[PDB]
Order: sequence, then structure tokens, then C-alpha cells
Amino acid sequence: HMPYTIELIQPEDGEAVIAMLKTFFFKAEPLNTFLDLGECKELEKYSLKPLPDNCSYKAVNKKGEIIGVFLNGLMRRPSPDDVPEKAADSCEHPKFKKILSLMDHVEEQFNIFDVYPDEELILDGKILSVDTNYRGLGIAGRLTERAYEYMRENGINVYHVLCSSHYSARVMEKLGFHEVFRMQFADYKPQGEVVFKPAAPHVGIQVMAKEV
Ligand SMILES: CC(=O)SCCNC(=O)CCNC(=O)[C@H](O)C(C)(C)COP(=O)(O)OP(=O)(O)OC[C@H]1O[C@@H](n2cnc3c(N)ncnc32)[C@H](O)[C@@H]1OP(=O)(O)O
Repeated sequence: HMPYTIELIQPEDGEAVIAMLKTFFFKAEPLNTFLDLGECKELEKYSLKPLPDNCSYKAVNKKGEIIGVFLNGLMRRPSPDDVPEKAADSCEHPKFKKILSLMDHVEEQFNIFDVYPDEELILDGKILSVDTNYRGLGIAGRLTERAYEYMRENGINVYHVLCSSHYSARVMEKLGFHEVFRMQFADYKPQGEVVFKPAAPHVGIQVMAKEV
């Protein structure tokens, strides 16, 4: 029950975070749904990568249950010659590899520091999820406000969130973000042919940003 606390997520919390995301987050993602992604250990491992950056937050109720998370990573301004490690490289899951390959392609097509060339460090919002028993109560907004406190404490001015869902992008707009980059699924043809055709409201990847 409530009030809930908002706390820093520790690496120890990884199993509990994954359990929560399986019930409330992963199955709602449109690319996951389009591919009919089953149980996917690679997705779970990839989802936990931001935690050691020590800027991910959990909402925890009076029973000690995680009822919301906002997983965040830190993004440092790249040098022109830096090449990012391809996430899809060495992925063993063929369906999930297609998703990571698209993520790598977005990274090659758009650099957030082209929008913000004077910024040295940007906060990267990766996964925002709230328990379906506790939605409409402002938990997402308070998780986001906790990240604003991290940003103020550390001199970070820009919050970046990549969305694969039209509905996710609108949630971020309601939270005060704006779109800075779009790539339509209909235009993503890495080997000459379309790979993704999710349900109609989902037109493409939308990168959202907020100056805070
Ligand atoms: C980085 C990212 O992943 S972007 C974040 C998007 N995440 C997701 O889409 C995961 C699935 N959805 C969720 O986990 C949640 O619905 C969230 C995170 C989008 C919203 O969390 P909440 O704590 O409910 O946020 P909040 O209280 O502000 O409600 C947001 C809106 O959802 C609507 N809503 C109400 N009940 C529900 C429900 N059961 N499911 C979805 N949305 C609901 C509310 O009416 C509210 O509308 P408004 O913004 O016009 O006022």
C-alpha cells in the first residue's frame, strides 16, 4: 500500500526489476509484439545495463514491492572518431537481434549531441514502467522528477529518451519533452526491404528530449 518511497536502484535489485518489467513493460513494446518475442534472456540482460550508472530510480510500496522504475544511463559527448560498440554484435537471439540492429542504426543516423553540441553529459532515459495496479497516480512523474534532481545535482541540462512506441512518445510529451528525431519503420530497409511493420499508430522511432 502507499505512500511509496522513491529510491536508487542497486545492482542487487536486478532480479526484482526484471520480474516487474516482464509483467508490466516488455510485452507492451510494439517491436516485441510485432516480432512475437517470447521469453528473451538477452532482452533482460540488455535492460539491466544502465543500473551501475547510479541514476536509476524505483518506486517501492509499503510491502516492499517495486511498483515503478525509471532506468537511466549517462551519455557522454562522443568524439568524432569514436565508434560505439554495436549492441546487436554477438546477440544470440535472432528476433531480439533485429531490434538491437535497428537501435544501432538509429545511433548511426542521429547523435543527440548534434542537437546539443555544447553539452558534455546528457541523461538517457531507457525504461519507464509503472505497475498496472498503480497507474494514473503520478508515479511516472515523480520518478521523472527524481531524475531532475540528479540532473541539478550534477550539472546536466538535457534529458534524452528514445521511444519505439507512439504512445510512449506521447507520455513523454505530457511530461514536458519534445521530439528531436524520427525514423519511420516504413523507411528502415537495411538490406533493401522493410523489417518492421508494427500496428498503425506506431510509425517509427521517436527520440524525445527535454531541457531542464
Ligand atoms: C522511456 C519510456 O519507456 S517512455 C515511458 C513509457 N512506458 C510505457 O509505455 C510502459 C507502459 N505504461 C506504463 O508503464 C505507464 O502507463 C506509464 C509509465 C506510461 C505512466 O505511468 P503513470 O504513473 O500511470 O503516469 P500518470 O499517472 O502520469 O498517468 C499517465 C496517463 O496514463 C493514463 N492512464 C490511466 N490509467 C492507465 C493504465 N491502466 N494504463 C495506461 N495508462 C493509463 C492516465 O489517464 C494519464 O493520462 P494523462 O497523462 O492524460 O493525465
